[PDB]
Amino acid sequence: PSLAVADLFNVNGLVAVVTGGATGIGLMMVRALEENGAKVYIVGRRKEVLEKVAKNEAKHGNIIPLQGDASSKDDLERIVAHITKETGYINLLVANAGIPGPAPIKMSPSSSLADIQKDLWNTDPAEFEHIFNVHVRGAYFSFAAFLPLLSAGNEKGNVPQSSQMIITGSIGAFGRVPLAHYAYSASKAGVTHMAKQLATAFTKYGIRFNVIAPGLYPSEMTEEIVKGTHQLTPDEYAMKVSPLGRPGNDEDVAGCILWLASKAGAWVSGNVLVTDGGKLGLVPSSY
Amino acid sequence: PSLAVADLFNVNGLVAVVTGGATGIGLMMVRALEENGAKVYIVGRRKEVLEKVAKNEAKHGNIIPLQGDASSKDDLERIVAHITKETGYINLLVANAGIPGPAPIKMSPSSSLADIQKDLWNTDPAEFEHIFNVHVRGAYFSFAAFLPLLSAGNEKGNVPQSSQMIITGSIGAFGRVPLAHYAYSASKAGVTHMAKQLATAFTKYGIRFNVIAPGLYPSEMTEEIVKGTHQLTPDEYAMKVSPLGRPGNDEDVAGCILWLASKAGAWVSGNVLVTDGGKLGLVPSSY
Amino acid sequence: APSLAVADLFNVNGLVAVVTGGATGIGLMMVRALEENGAKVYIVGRRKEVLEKVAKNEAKHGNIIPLQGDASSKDDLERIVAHITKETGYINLLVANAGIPGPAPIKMSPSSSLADIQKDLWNTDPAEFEHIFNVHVRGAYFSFAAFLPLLSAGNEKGNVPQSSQMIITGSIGAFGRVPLAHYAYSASKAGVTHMAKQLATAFTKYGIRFNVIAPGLYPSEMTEEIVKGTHQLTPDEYAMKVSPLGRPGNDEDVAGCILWLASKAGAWVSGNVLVTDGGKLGLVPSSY
Amino acid sequence: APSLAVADLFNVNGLVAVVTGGATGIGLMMVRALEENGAKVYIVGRRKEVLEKVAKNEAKHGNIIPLQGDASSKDDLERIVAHITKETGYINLLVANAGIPGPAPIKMSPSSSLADIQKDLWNTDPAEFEHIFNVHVRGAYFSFAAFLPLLSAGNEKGNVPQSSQMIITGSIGAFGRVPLAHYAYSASKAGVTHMAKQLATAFTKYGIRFNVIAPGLYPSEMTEEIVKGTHQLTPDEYAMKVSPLGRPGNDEDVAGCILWLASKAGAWVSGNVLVTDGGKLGLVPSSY
Ligand SMILES: NC(=O)c1ccc[n+]([C@@H]2O[C@H](COP(=O)([O-])OP(=O)(O)OC[C@H]3O[C@@H](n4cnc5c(N)ncnc54)[C@H](OP(=O)(O)O)[C@@H]3O)[C@@H](O)[C@H]2O)c1
Ligand SMILES: NC(=O)c1ccc[n+]([C@@H]2O[C@H](COP(=O)([O-])OP(=O)(O)OC[C@H]3O[C@@H](n4cnc5c(N)ncnc54)[C@H](OP(=O)(O)O)[C@@H]3O)[C@@H](O)[C@H]2O)c1
Ligand SMILES: NC(=O)c1ccc[n+]([C@@H]2O[C@H](COP(=O)([O-])OP(=O)(O)OC[C@H]3O[C@@H](n4cnc5c(N)ncnc54)[C@H](OP(=O)(O)O)[C@@H]3O)[C@@H](O)[C@H]2O)c1
Ligand SMILES: NC(=O)c1ccc[n+]([C@@H]2O[C@H](COP(=O)([O-])OP(=O)(O)OC[C@H]3O[C@@H](n4cnc5c(N)ncnc54)[C@H](OP(=O)(O)O)[C@@H]3O)[C@@H](O)[C@H]2O)c1
Repeated sequence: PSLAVADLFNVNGLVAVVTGGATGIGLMMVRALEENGAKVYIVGRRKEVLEKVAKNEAKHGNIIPLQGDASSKDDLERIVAHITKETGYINLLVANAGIPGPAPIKMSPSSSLADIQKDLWNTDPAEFEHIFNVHVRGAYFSFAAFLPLLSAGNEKGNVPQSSQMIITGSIGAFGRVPLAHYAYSASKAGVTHMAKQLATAFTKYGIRFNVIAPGLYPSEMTEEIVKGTHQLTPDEYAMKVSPLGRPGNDEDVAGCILWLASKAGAWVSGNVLVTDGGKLGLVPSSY
Repeated sequence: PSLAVADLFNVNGLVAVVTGGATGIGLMMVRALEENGAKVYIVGRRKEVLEKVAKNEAKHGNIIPLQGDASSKDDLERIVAHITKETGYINLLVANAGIPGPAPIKMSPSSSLADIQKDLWNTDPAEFEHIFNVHVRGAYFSFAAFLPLLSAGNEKGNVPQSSQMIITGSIGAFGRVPLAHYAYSASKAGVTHMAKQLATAFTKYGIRFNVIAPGLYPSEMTEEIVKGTHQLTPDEYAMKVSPLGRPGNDEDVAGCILWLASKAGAWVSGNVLVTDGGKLGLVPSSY
Repeated sequence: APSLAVADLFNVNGLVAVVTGGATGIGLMMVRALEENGAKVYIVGRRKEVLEKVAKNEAKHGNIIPLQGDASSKDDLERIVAHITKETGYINLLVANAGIPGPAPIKMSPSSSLADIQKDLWNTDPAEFEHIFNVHVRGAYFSFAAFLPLLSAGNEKGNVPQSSQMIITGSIGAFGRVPLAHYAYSASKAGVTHMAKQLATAFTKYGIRFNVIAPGLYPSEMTEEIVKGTHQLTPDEYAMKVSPLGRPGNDEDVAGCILWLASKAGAWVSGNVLVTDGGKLGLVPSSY
Repeated sequence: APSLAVADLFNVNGLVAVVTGGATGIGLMMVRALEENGAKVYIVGRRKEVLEKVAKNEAKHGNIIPLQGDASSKDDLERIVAHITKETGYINLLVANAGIPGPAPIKMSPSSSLADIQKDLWNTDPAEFEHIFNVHVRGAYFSFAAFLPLLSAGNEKGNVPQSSQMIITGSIGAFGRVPLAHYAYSASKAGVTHMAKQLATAFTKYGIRFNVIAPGLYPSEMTEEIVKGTHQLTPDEYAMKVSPLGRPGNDEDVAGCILWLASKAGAWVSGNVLVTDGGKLGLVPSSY
């Protein structure tokens, strides 16, 4: 019953997998996990980027890059086989990979309703379709693929906490003001619900499910939005970014992932972690 | 300020469109709407069924059958053009079309976890992908297609209530026990959220959005589940069907659609109508 | 019979109903629609002279029976139930609509320092607080506890095909995260809304359905002033403080809700939160 | 500095905290982790002798300062704030953890008639009701109103990089729709949970973040009996009344939550409901 931070929150010997682990939020996660004792497979579509981050960003050489398309049912099969070969188990799957939606439907006070349909109808049917394959379908099959590996990590018992899958949702799953496209938000709402359904099914089998629901974070997606923020009256930053007056950072993400992956988070299943800076309390939502 | 039921709840002169209007729930809607004064275009993929129901089921000959694929962006364009030709406006779009998901992942107490992945991984990637095109993408483009027609119904002013789009969700959007496949539920959660986002955007433009969230109803999907119910201890019917001891019926659906489409419902936007017989209160949910 | 006709579906002929706060504001619009469309409606208030006017003047068939009582007082409920258990023997529908406004709201004007806003916060009286909760939550609980035999009897007399039912007037303040009243009002409505979902979970299996009506802005005795104030609002503020449809609610809106849920149309509804808000909730920070 | 190291991220060195109910059960596990990891922790209870034991015996650095008071009493709060305003001058973290169990729960056994279940329902005492709401909701409000200067001061002293913060111990009973306690307990927790979201909406812009910890089953003074009872449960009932992970919570679980939200790790969290339930909520009817 040692309550020291270094004992509670370390992830020594934890074997983790992070899709989208080489940029933005996913990167801040693997940097937190590896610096504090873990072996973190990062899975991306760009073999570079995965490489550059495996070297350079590791502090102990425990970022193992592993190229794959987390939405492709067959790339998952080859990625699982490899990790079954090289390691035999994992303890933590983090479904963080994500795309931005179709272009947002712009509604400027000087847009007629006739113009806003022009926008609405232009949206391409194959995009708004794909965001759903990455965010929802892709999460489902990621779980289906690693479930033996996750079941094995419970048997090896290298960590006292249960095997666990974390899913990067969005506060867009609750924010009712379409700041992106209705498809990003709708897919995040869909994956957030599926996550609660999986915790309902599979916690009894010893695989806990949790959702991290981020506000505004500097990633490759938000690169431009973050640049734009520098041009906002305080009262706007406070409503579009955070009333605490900043977007999130490495340490914020480090706290979340380290809390839920360690023994501290060993009894958490079905939690939606809202790390938003307080933004959700300021926009119309359903949280 | 006449408060008589016949004055409040009539839909005389209302021009409505109901996808999936020729079977199950959608049928009970168009029968309620047409019997009480409306012109109801029913849109389906089977030209028959739409026909059989246009004759036979109408009581005033105001069911106009109109074949189309409500998910196909191009069939919507031809359906809109036709209704713009023949009528010029609509007052009410009802996105009721729906498919059942992939086969549910069965979890029988005598299934090992090794077996339940076998199930989970078998799910086809093109199905769990399509339910999302019908339920979410298909709803979006249905709104995008009829938005001029809905904007016109506000101008013709044949009814005092605003133009309105209703979307048939599901209590599966909140039920956390996967009674179907995680994709049905996840798509319904996604469309339910998009509906709240559209009410947030477009009520100010005079198009109200509402969701009907049905429990167990005798349709073509539930045909078998309803047969199976006859074999349940009361305490099971009460938890899998309704603690009131029956599934829903024509009059239940008639009440919902007639309430939200008439002047009675003229001030409702953003409501999720849960017509479930009380089931949701008995299963793990997030409502 | 499968009559999908408005006059057959939505009539409340022979329905015996009880409406607390039934003589002003929202509660009045409910009794006027229930009685006009065939019901016998007991209205329960404390101001007996207000009940008598409504019962004589607002009825169209003389079926508003005024009956003075304090719906929060456990002992007034006991005497009210008895009168009905004698004069009538059963009810089909209990409507817990009685409500008070909270303590004074905490003013947060852009030119208030945080030092000033505590001055406000701390001034709130502990009894106005502890009191809004007795009317809205405790008062609803005991109203249900008192009428439960009468509600169980209405299932036996079977004068209506729908189950016996209790409706509770909550608020969109149960989900709205910007307090337009005191944190006590909103917190009590959130509390009663949840208790209502818990009662539908318990008691639908025994044939008493529970539902919540969650109103936006409605002209009542509580909102009178706020409604007067609305007349000085840019369209854009009005669309956000009131409704993007450009009006507050009215008799017919309330008539639709209560007539839908009390009739055979609503006979299969239990655990629904009916949000009749004009779309406001979609515009303010909420948790709906 | 961007030290992504557990000892740098999650330490609470120099944090000045206040924990109501900090001498038993959950509140104790919080102070033991805050103090062991570097904080000065005022514990506020009514039983002064229980505060003194914990402060002498459970500290590892002698930084548990016992301080008797009634967290629901508006006037005891006034005297507590003053002591701290003199002895210390600021706080960084207020934890409203004090709580009571409700009235006796309404027993609904399969062999209870509905006539019997009203007997139960109506027996509930109007004061036990009106009282659970004063501790859980009213008591939380005035605790915030009292410490708001002290919380505003901790932002100025800047002994920690994170904002001043108030945490509120809610319950998964705020979402669980099957009442395992009285409808009053659940309804008060739902009410305080909502007020907490409303306060984060108001006061994060002024630099006081609000968050809710929502516990499942934890061994405290309130749950002692229930925990004893669990030892006679088929695995399947235990998985549903307790947790599908097969245990109730413990010191380390609570330590993780409070240390995550009070440290620099949690410095950007406002409006989060932390559900630490072992997965129970996913198994019972809920509204989360
Ligand atoms: N940043 C924010 O403010 C914010 C807010 C709310 C939610 N989120 C969520 O945070 C998550 C992370 O995105 P981010 O913000 O960190 O943006 P980012 O910097 O663009 O990271 C996205 C990552 O996803 C990977 N990825 C995308 N599709 C993939 C696939 N099919 N297979 C494997 N990897 C794939 C990309 O790697 P490749 O391109 O090499 O494949 C990329 O590294 C997303 O789910 C996003 O929705 C972010
Ligand atoms: N019944 C229940 O218990 C229940 C419960 C929860 C939710 N729901 C929802 O209720 C809605 C109605 O389904 P139902 O229960 O009435 O089942 P149903 O009897 O099978 O009705 C479904 C209808 O959808 C139509 N449809 C499907 N895809 C379409 C498309 N792309 N374009 C046009 N029409 C299309 C079908 O017509 P065609 O086959 O001719 O195209 C069919 O008439 C669905 O959204 C379902 O998810 C039902
Ligand atoms: N008006 C709105 O816009 C609005 C919006 C959201 C929610 N609501 C809710 O609607 C309800 C009130 O409706 P309203 O706005 O129409 O209020 P109102 O015009 O002020 O009338 C409320 C009625 O409650 C009665 N009442 C109060 N306490 C009572 C008690 N202990 N026993 C018996 N009767 C009692 C009052 O009659 P006596 O004083 O004579 O007893 C009064 O007639 C409350 O639940 C309120 O929160 C209203
Ligand atoms: N234990 C669980 O499993 C669980 C689950 C969900 C929620 N909770 C919540 O956790 C909180 C209680 O934690 P617990 O379960 O550990 O309870 P506990 O063991 O009974 O201790 C609660 C503490 O509250 C203090 N307290 C009560 N009223 C007070 C007041 N007016 N002023 C000051 N102190 C007061 C008591 O100290 P004195 O009596 O000496 O003042 C006591 O030490 C409540 O909010 C409860 O609803 C607990």
